[PDB]
Amino acid sequence: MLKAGVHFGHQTRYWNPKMKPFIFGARNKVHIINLEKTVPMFNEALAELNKIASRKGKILFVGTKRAASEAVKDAALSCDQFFVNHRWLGGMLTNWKTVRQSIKRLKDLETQSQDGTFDKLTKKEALMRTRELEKLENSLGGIKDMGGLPDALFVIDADHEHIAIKEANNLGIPVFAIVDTNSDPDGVDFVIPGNDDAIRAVTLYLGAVAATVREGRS
Amino acid sequence: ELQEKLIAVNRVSKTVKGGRIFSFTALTVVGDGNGRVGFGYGKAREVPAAIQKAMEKARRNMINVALNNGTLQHPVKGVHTGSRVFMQPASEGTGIIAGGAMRAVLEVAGVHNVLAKAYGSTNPINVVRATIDGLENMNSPEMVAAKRGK
Amino acid sequence: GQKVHPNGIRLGIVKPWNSTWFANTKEFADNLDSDFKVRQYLTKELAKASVSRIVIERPAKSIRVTIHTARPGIVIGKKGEDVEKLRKVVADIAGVPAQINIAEVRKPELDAKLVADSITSQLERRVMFRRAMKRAVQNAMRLGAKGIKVEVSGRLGGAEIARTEWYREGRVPLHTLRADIDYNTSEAHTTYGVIGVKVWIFKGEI
RNA sequence: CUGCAUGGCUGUCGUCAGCUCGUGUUGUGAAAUGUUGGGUUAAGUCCCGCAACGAGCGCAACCCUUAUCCUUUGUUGCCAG
Repeated sequence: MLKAGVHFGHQTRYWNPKMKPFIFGARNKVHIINLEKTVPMFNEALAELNKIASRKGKILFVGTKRAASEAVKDAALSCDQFFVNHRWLGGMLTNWKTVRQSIKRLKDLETQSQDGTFDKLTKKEALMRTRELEKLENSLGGIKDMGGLPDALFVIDADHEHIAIKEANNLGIPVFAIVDTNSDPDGVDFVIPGNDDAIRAVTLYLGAVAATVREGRS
Repeated sequence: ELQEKLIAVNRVSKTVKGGRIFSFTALTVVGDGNGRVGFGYGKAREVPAAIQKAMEKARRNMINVALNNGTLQHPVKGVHTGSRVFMQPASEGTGIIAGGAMRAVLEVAGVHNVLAKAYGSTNPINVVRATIDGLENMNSPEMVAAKRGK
Repeated sequence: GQKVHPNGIRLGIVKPWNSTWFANTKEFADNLDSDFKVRQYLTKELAKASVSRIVIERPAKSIRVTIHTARPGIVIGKKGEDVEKLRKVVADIAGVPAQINIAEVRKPELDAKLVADSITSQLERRVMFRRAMKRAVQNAMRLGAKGIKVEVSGRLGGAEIARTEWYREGRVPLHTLRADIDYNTSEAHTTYGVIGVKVWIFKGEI
C-alpha cells in the first residue's frame, strides 16, 4: 500500500531481467512495483505460509541483513516463529544431526535453573551459570524448541541470505523471499514485494507476515 | 513379529605407520515384513558396534514395493556395480533356496518364495543393492495393464 | 604381561595407606603376621556389611580401626551400641584398647570392591554375563567416572570352556603412575567353575 | 640349561606430536573430507579464512626448583645504629 503516495529505496536506472514483470515505472525517480498487484502477490504466498503452519510446519526466519538483525524477534515476540541472525557458513543448517548436541546441552540448563538446588549459593550458579544460559540463548535459543529441520525458510534479501538459500536447497526446504528492484529467484520458491533496507517499514512488515504462524495454533 | 536380520560381516585390516589397525563392516535389514524393505550399512572398530550402527541405519531406511498377496507375478532384474541379480517366482516346494545374501532381504519384504542368483559380483554390499533395485523395479498388473486409457 | 599387582605395589601410590605400624626389626615378621590376624577375626563381623576397605592403625599403646561401608546401620546393630563388637574382636587379639570409626562410602555402585560383588551375585544367578557387565558400566559411568573396564572369566553364557571376555567405556590409564585406579578381583566358587570378575575404575588423577 | 615357558623389574622412538568417543558431508567401496588453503611455532602449536562441530588424551599449564626483596628467628653466629 502507498496511502499518501510516498515512495523510497534503492536504484534509479538499474534493474535486472528477472524483476522485469514486477516494475511498472518510477516514482521519486526510484523504480516502483505495480500498486494494483502488490497486495494479491503478497496474500498469495502468505496463505501457503499459513497452511504450512496449520499442519504443524515450523517456520525459520533469517535476519542476517541489518534491517532485521533485532526485529526478527523484537518485532515478532508473539508469532510462534524460529529465528537466526548470526553469520552463515557451510553446515550452518545442513549439520543439524550434529548441532542437536548443543540443543541437548541448552535443555540441560533450563531443566536445572528452575530448581531451588540452583539458588542455594550467592553466585556459583544463580549468577555464573545464569550468565552461561543467557549466552547460549543468544546463539541457539531462537531454534531450541524447533527440532530437526524447518518446513519453510524466510529471507529478507536473496543477495545477502544466499547461503541460507544454498543450505535450504540442499535439504529441500521451500524458500520465501522479499523483492524490491534487483532480485534473483534462483533457489527461491515464493516471492513477495516489500522492504529490505528500511529503518522503519521492516518492523511492521514482519508482523504483517509472521502473525499468521500463531494462527497455526487454532 | 518384526525381525531384524544380518546379511554379512567384513574385516578391513590396514598397516599404519608402524603396526596395524582394523575395522569391521556389517550390512543389516529390517523392512516391514510385507510390501516394504529397508537396509543399513554400519562400520566400527568391533563387530557388535558395526551391527549396532547398521541396525540404526536399517530402521531409518525404507523402500515401498508394488506387492500383492506376498508373491511375484513376473521375472525381474536389478543391477548395482557388477551384481546383476535376477529373480524368478518359485512354486511347488521350498521357498528359500536363492543366493546366501538374498534370503533375509526377501523375508523382511514378505516375498520369500523366489529363486534368485547374482550373475556377476558376489560381494554382499553390491548384491543387496542389486536385489533391492529388483524390488524397486517390479510392478503390479494392475499398473502394467492400467497404463491403457480409461 | 603389564597387568601388575594393583592391590600390591600400586596401592601405596596417590592413595592413603591401609596400615601404619612400628616395631623392632627383630620382631617385624611377627608384627606383620598380627597385621593379618587383626583382620582375620574382624572381616567375619562385616560379612554382610558391603565394606569397600578397612584401615587399621597401630600407634604406640593403641589400635584404631576405620570401616568404609555402603550400609552404616548393619555395622552398629540394635540401639547403635553393637559397633563395640568390632573393637572386642581385635582388642582380644592385640591385648590393648581398640577404637572404631564408621565411614560412609560415596556412590557404592562406583566402588570396585562392591561393583565386583554386584556382578558376582548376578553370575551366581546365571544371568547373561554381557547384560550384567554392560549394566555395571552404564550405571557407574552415569554416577561419575572418566572410564571403566570389566573382564569376566569362567563358563561365559553357558560355554563348554573357561574363557575370558571384557568391556570398556572411556579412558582407563593402567600404564600411568598417578591415575588413582580402583581395583578388585572376585570369584564365585561354584560346583561348575571358579567364575571370576575383574574391574578397573578411573575417576581422576592424583 | 632356557626370557625359545612366564609374572615382575624396566628399556626404546621421546618431550616425539600425535591418538580417540558422539557426530556431519562424499564415494559402490578401500577410504576420503575435516586435520587441505593463508600466516606461524617448541608443537596438528596459535591464529586467519573455510563444510565442519562438540568432547577427551598427550603438549603447554599443573607439580619440583633456582637468580632477588619483604616479614618472622637472633644463639657461643653478625655488628651497622
